[PDB]
Amino acid sequence: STGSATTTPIDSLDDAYITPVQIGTPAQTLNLDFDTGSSDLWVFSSETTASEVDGQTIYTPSKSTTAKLLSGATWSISYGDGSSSSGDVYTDTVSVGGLTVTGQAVESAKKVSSSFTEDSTIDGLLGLAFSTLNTVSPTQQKTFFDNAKASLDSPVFTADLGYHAPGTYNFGFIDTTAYTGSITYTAVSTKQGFWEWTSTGYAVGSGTFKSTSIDGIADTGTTLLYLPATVVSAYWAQVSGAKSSSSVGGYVFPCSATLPSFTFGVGSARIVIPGDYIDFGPISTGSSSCFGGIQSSAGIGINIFGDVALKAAFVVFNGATTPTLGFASK
Ligand SMILES: O=C(CCNCc1ccccc1)Nc1scc(-c2ccccc2)c1C(=O)NCc1ccccc1
Repeated sequence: STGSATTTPIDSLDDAYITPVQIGTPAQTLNLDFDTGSSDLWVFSSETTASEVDGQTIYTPSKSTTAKLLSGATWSISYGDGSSSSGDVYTDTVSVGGLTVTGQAVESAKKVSSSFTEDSTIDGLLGLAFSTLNTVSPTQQKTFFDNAKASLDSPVFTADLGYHAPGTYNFGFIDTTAYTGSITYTAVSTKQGFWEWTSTGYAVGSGTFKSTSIDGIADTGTTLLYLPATVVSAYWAQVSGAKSSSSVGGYVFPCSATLPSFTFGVGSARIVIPGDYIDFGPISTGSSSCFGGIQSSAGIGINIFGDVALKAAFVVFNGATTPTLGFASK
């Protein structure tokens, strides 16, 4: 089997991407944020504290003839950015782009943090990291991909995120029309539960490429590119007037600037992030200070190849017995 679904930016800045997911019988379609940096499939629901729902579409398990309470199971997750959610668990039928899994754990939120409430466009998350990170207790559950994998034509999924435009998540096949050149594969460590890999270096604009190992995660659920402070300083030094603002929480730059590109290495291959991808717009409405899309990972403990990087590539998440990651230009 295979599946193929369009993923759509939630706003004009590509802050996140939502993908429609069918849950239950008859189907209830929710728009979920596919997150290769976490491993829980959770949704706003008929159980979510009413004051914490503001415009989201909810899953109502009592209206699904295939829903079953997973007795005694609870979940609770904290994200790297401080947001959180928690609740109880059903199993139900879940379909993405024509690919169906029966008995998928659907984590129903009883509580969500304010950042989730405040984003009416995201109805929940669909985790695509390794199932070792799943938070369901006392019996840890599998991701959608892990449940689907044996049925897929090939044990892979691909992320093809657009810049200011829709893109695609495919399951079970590689669309050879969706990228240029060849796909370069690179080793993955699953030790921390992530799609963790090592970039071979970087360049800023038309500058010379610096060979250096940068260990980080391929994370579709993180907006920005978080890299070591040395790399990030070298980037922003090429933008007149850019500075790190402790009050804003990262590098800002004049909105009148034209940003240089940023290149990262994948083995001997190179992925170029155009400068425009690195502009996240005014820090507040009407300001002429704009927020940068490349930020330091120094406070985080891990480098993160988030959407800013991934949307410059066609990315293969290869879930073979020894997982690997592939990147192609597009
Ligand atoms: O990049 C983001 C925000 C993603 N949503 C963007 C958005 C912006 C405006 C409006 C609506 C949505 N957070 C970061 S920054 C760094 C991390 C992180 C990830 C893993 C480990 C450590 C830190 C994260 C992070 O925790 N990402 C997972 C996540 C996914 C969705 C919601 C909440 C957390």
